[PDB]
Amino acid sequence: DIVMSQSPSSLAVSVGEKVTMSCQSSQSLLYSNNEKNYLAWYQQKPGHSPKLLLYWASTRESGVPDRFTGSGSGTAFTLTISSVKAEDLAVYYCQQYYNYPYTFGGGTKLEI
Amino acid sequence: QCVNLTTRTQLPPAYTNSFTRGVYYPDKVFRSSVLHSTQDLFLPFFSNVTWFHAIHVSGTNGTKRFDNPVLPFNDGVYFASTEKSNIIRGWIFGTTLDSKTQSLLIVNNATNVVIKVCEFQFCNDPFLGVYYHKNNKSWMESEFRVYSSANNCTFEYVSQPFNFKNLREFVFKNIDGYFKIYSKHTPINLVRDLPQGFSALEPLVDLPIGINITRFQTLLALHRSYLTPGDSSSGWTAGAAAYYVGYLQPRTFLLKYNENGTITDAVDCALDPLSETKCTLK
Amino acid sequence: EVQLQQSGAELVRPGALVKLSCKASGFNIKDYFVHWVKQRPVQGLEWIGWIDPENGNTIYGPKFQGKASLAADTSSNTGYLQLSSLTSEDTAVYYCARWDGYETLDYWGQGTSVTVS
Ligand SMILES: *[C@@H]1O[C@H](CO)[C@@H](O[C@@H]2O[C@H](CO)[C@@H](O)[C@H](O)[C@H]2NC(C)=O)[C@H](O)[C@H]1NC(C)=O
Ligand SMILES: *[C@@H]1O[C@H](CO)[C@@H](O[C@@H]2O[C@H](CO)[C@@H](O)[C@H](O)[C@H]2NC(C)=O)[C@H](O)[C@H]1NC(C)=O
Ligand SMILES: *[C@@H]1O[C@H](CO)[C@@H](O)[C@H](O)[C@H]1NC(C)=O
Ligand SMILES: *[C@@H]1O[C@H](CO)[C@@H](O)[C@H](O)[C@H]1NC(C)=O
Ligand SMILES: *[C@@H]1O[C@H](CO)[C@@H](O)[C@H](O)[C@H]1NC(C)=O
Ligand SMILES: *[C@@H]1O[C@H](CO)[C@@H](O)[C@H](O)[C@H]1NC(C)=O
Repeated sequence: DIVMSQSPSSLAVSVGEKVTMSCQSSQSLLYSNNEKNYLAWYQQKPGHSPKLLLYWASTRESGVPDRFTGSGSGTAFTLTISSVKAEDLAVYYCQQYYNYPYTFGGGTKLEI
Repeated sequence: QCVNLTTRTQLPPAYTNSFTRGVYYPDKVFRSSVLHSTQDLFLPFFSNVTWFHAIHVSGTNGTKRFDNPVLPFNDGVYFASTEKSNIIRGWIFGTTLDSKTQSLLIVNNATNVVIKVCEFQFCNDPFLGVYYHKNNKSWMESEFRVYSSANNCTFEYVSQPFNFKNLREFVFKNIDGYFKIYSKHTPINLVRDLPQGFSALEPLVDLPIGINITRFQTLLALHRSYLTPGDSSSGWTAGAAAYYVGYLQPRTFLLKYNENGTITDAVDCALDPLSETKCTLK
Repeated sequence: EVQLQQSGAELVRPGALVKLSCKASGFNIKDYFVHWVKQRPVQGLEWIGWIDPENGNTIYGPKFQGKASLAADTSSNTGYLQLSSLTSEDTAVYYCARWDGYETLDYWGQGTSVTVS
């Protein structure tokens, strides 16, 4: 089964600062037939049910435009924010969709 | 990459009667109001033809029953299939069905047909893998999943593609180095049996393959509505399609040619003494 | 917008089964697939598997393969999960999810939390 690891555990940065989170996998996520990476990213607040962020690295969905920007590889996956925003207190997770079970990462926390 | 669909090796096949089926035009000349005697590798009348049912069995029985065994090729074979939604798609012909010998791959997507004779290392259970979606309610692309490697190819040919409603018939024959296909397509309505009637097959194509043909395996397309990359061979269903295989034999026939040039009747000269006396009396 | 209606927090005795209900509006369960989820702050969140209302069958995960059952009926827009008998591992928060074919999970209800005396 696929296992996921996330970094940093927790990081504190001021509003407007750039911050980057990276999660690493021990197997490849690329599927040759579609050439599509089966990975998603989640952001969750305490006591709020986890909600999917747009998968396939095309993280853009309804909400505030370009809230979080992500980059991924076959075995590596990172998410970036060009400027931390005060309202977006967030906790992040990395999940894979290549084989059962869909792995859940170790979690990442961002503090302001 | 193919993951074995079924563990059950074989089920006891049951046979039906091929009443007056599998008659093909021997030559490309026109004859009207003519009773004509011709010798060729015809399918014997009232023969035993193996009936294959690739259908989903009830849930109480083992989840899988669809069968695509490697069947012998004995001086040509007769092939029929009563289906809808194009479950049957292509056949594979060859001696060992492995890499060291050449084999003929003839696979037909609804829009087009590909006919390649190349050395092919084959999968145990080859299948064209189609997918379907629920929200869109549309049927999507397929995955070939029939061979691991293709090398030393020597002939490629591409052409226009060639209850129950559709009855397709094919006769395959390898003589003097050529592989000849005779075909006929007829809408029918009897659900589980070969119709009681006469249909003549027309010459579709003859190919200069020059390969030894000893065995053939049919290619069925399978449908699953979910796709995950790490797990396969789980969730495939065969729909409802049945195909029939009979074997040709050197026999003499007498053919009734219609006013408009069609073949309306024929006589097996070796069925019984009555048929023999009809064949000799003409 | 799609929202789901979920079993409230439960306080139960060990050694007996448990039942959960996941409700949907704006669509029929036949249109999609259904996943189930149980979450623990320590020991993390777990992935259970998917059930197909149209198929009449269900493929489960291996950690939960034992001591789990999934059922669905299209008459109501509701899917159900049950466990053979309550262990400490099952004393956890629970979630249900909807999985699009050839895609990710897209809907997650408010949740259900199981605490045990
Ligand atoms: C079929 O194609 C393969 C392509 O690899 C041929 O293998 C090559 O054979 C030549 C000599 O014929 C060698 O010089 C190469 O090293 C081989 N390539 C390999 C092994 O990758 C093979 O010979 C062909 N078979 C024929 C033409 O009968
Ligand atoms: C066509 O292929 C078949 C099967 O490979 C050949 O039949 C075999 O021939 C070898 C050599 O004569 C025998 O040892 C085997 O017993 C035969 N049968 C089988 C099942 O292998 C056949 O000879 C080939 N035809 C030609 C003209 O070479
Ligand atoms: C099933 O497929 C696997 C895939 O490599 C293969 O190793 C195995 O031999 C197959 N089972 C058979 C042929 O019974
Ligand atoms: C086909 O063979 C079986 C025995 O294998 C026999 O019972 C059946 O009558 C045969 N069909 C004919 C002769 O049409
Ligand atoms: C058939 O058409 C498909 C596209 O629909 C194409 O990808 C494939 O190569 C074609 N095969 C031939 C040449 O028959
Ligand atoms: C087909 O379904 C896919 C599901 O991934 C969706 O992305 C796409 O928009 C749908 N297409 C149409 C025409 O509805």
